[PDB]
Amino acid sequence: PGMKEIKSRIKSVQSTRQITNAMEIVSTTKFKRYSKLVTESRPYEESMRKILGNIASGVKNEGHPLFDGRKEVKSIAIIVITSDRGLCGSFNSSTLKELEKLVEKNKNKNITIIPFGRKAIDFITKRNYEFSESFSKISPDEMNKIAGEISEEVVEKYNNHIYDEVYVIYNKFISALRYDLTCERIIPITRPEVELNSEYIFEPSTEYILSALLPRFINLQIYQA
Amino acid sequence: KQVASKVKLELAQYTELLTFAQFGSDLDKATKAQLERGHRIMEILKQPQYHPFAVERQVVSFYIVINGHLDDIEVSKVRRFEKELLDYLKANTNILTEIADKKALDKDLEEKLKESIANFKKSFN
Amino acid sequence: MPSFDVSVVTQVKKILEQEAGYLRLRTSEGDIGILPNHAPFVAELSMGKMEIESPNKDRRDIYFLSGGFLEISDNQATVIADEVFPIEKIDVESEQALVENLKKELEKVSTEEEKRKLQKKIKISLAKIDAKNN
Amino acid sequence: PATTFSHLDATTVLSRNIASLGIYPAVDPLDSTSKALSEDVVGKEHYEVARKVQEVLQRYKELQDIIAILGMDELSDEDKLTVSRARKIERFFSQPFSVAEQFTGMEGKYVPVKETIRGFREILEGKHDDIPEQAFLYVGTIEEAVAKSKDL
Amino acid sequence: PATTFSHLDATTVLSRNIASLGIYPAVDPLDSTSKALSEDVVGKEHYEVARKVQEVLQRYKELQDIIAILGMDELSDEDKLTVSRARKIERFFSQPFSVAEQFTGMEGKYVPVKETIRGFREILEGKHDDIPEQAFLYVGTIEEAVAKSKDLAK
Amino acid sequence: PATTFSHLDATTVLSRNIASLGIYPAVDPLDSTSKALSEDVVGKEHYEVARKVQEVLQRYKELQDIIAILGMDELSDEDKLTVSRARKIERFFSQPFSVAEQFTGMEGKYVPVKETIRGFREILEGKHDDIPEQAFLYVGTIEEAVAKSKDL
Repeated sequence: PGMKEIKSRIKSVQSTRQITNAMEIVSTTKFKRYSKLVTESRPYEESMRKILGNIASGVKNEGHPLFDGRKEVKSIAIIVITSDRGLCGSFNSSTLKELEKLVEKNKNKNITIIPFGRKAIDFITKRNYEFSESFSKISPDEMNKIAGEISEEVVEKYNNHIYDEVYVIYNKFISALRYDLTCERIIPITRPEVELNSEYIFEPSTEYILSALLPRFINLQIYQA
Repeated sequence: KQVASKVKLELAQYTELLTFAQFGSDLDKATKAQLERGHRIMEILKQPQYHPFAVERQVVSFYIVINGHLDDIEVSKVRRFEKELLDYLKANTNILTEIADKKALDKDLEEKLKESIANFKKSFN
Repeated sequence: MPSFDVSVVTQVKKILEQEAGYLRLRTSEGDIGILPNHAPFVAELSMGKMEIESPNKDRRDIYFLSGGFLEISDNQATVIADEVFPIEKIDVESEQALVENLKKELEKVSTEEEKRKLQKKIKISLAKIDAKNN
Repeated sequence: PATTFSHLDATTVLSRNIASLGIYPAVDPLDSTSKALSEDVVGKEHYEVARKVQEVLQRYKELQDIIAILGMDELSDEDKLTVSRARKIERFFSQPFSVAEQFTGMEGKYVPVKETIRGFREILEGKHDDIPEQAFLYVGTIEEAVAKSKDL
Repeated sequence: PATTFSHLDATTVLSRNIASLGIYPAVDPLDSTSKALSEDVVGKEHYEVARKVQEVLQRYKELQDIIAILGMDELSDEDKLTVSRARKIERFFSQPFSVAEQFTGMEGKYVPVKETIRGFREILEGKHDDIPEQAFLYVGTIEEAVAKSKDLAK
Repeated sequence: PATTFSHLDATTVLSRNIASLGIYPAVDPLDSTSKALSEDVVGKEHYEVARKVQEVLQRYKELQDIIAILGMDELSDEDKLTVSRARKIERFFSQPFSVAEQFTGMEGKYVPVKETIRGFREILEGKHDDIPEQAFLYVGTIEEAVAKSKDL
């Protein structure tokens, strides 16, 4: 009613304004920072996919438990990525409701999750899924490459037949305007669209190079995500 | 006029930038430095009661922050700095008398001053 | 005069793309090089230094490589790497400090899985030092 | 009240905002003034903590707009501590009164100038960041406040 | 207007905010009150439902400050459902008038007391969560509300 | 001011922001408005120029948030060409004054409407894109603006 009240609310909102305005610009620069780091990993990816592409074309006819399903479907793992902070909008809203679809829509009820962030670990507590280990308040300066040592744990558990499948749910940055939420499979390798006729030779055979390539390709996919 | 001219605009600009202070970790190298001098200028404008400065004392008080002879020195001790400097400058060099008499900063006196500052800066806590 | 395009790359970023008449690496079997008009080829590269020589030996750039793979593509030859350093930056004082400091903590660590990581890390530190010497 | 203020040496302004929180005596530390709060009168150990307290509380008031709408989650680590410390000192100001045993239902507690200064000084130095802010409500001396935490 | 309030058994306040929002009759459901609204008179269901919608609309009005500056995405999942229901209930209060038939170009629909309480109950319990909010304006009965939702689909 | 605004035909708003930036006369081009700015009064050419000038100046004032903190580099590629025009437009509005002769030393400059239109019309079209922005500072006609760039 009184103007003493109004005079407070103006000063209240006007202070809020100056920070939300500041957070707009600080966020503007930070996505442009990470949109470079992601694109700078493409040369590595291109050189990586070319090797595995040739392996797919050769072992296509026969088939492989990476390029095609194992048929066992005995166990599944998942990787989730959310923000530590909030005020994102319907960003973490979409991600956590998209993994809900994957968790539900399975023949196998037994699934394990690996969350990255705060909005993930808080969510997993309430929904009551199989409680794994997590990593939050991530340091970008302490290169995320190093932080992506989760790659080691999942490839080891594929060798032991502890996991027969792996999924990742992240928000792929397409442009500054719009981002496309996605759900890709990692451990079930995606056979390339075009077949490759480039003709390689391997020093320790095809058997060993693939074994050494997988740990590096996983860390790449997680790091890129 | 030489020292205290652009300083007012700088401070008004610092006030605007002050809102971004909370996100300093990622806020450019250039703008970060503008804040740092913006912090040190505020502390120099701050002064105690019943202790007014003479014109000559104020000239050197502004000089040190504008040129940026406090930008490596931590913000905490920026008030303590000028307190102790003008004690040194009074007794030793007698530059305060020079500035007071002429009432201007020429090239000769300014270079004389810059040396005495470096002398005191190499003796400072 | 006879040169081919080389490219060193890691997950973080691409490093270089210079012309070379010869290239030097280290394989788990033994040291290996590459000449122009070499046939398509792929192999793992063991923990060891690498060296790149410009056509008509202008310069001989020396680096380090913890792990990775070599790739030959009809003309161009890429160097997939995990960690890469220029030799100059590999200072002895920086690395050696960490060596003895980790050795004491290796005693206290109980689990074998954690030991193997420290057992793997000690190889890397010594290899950086070994590369810098010769 | 406007023309009355001029006549007084010491003024103790009481804020309803503080009374609404339920912390008596509901004294506003930013609006309360005295002509005797000077280096001359109370020395520099008194004068410096008194201001440093007011400086912290003034910052809290500014940040009070942000935590209302945007929340504590969206607040810097540097400021986060100067909020919690500000809330603790705010609640420590409240003490039980002898006359107001009929209201508070506690034995009233006198606290001398020495014991007061040390209590607030210890909160500023970040010693009692371990002790919850609920443990400062209607307590005499800092000694008692630290005790109350584990007491309950 | 202040003094007149104390001469009335029932009062129906008309707000400009409601009229401007494009809802008629522009009746404020919180500011409007009647002495008769008591279990004594109107019974159990009438009273129970009337107080429930007030509680919901009150909560919508409370959160309306925060939504205005931030958005709907920020408020919790618990609030989200109450807000969505409130907006439907608010728009359902609108109905066409026989006098304003020439204006609105719609048959003004007289709704009996028993069919209203039925409607606001079903909406409150969340049996019409599937229906859009734009299928409640200038309807009347709840039966006609769903008919408008099917009319869209065609 | 309300009853005064009844009689007012146009308004000229001096900005301290533009005065501090070192552009004289200041005259905020967005705040300042007039009755006479219409095709019916001045002409079709004059109108569409003034509009485009203001729309570009507005687009620069929008992207003033980014360039102030981040920089001209850290910006969209497509807008930078329109920003580079905007900065020149704002600096072209600066004008040597006959009264200032005593202080500045530079001789004054009267400028009729037809001379200005052409000048601004060319800039936004993008004929004098290759001309530096420092040449536009305190110059009369567009004829003299291009002349000062070679001088520098």
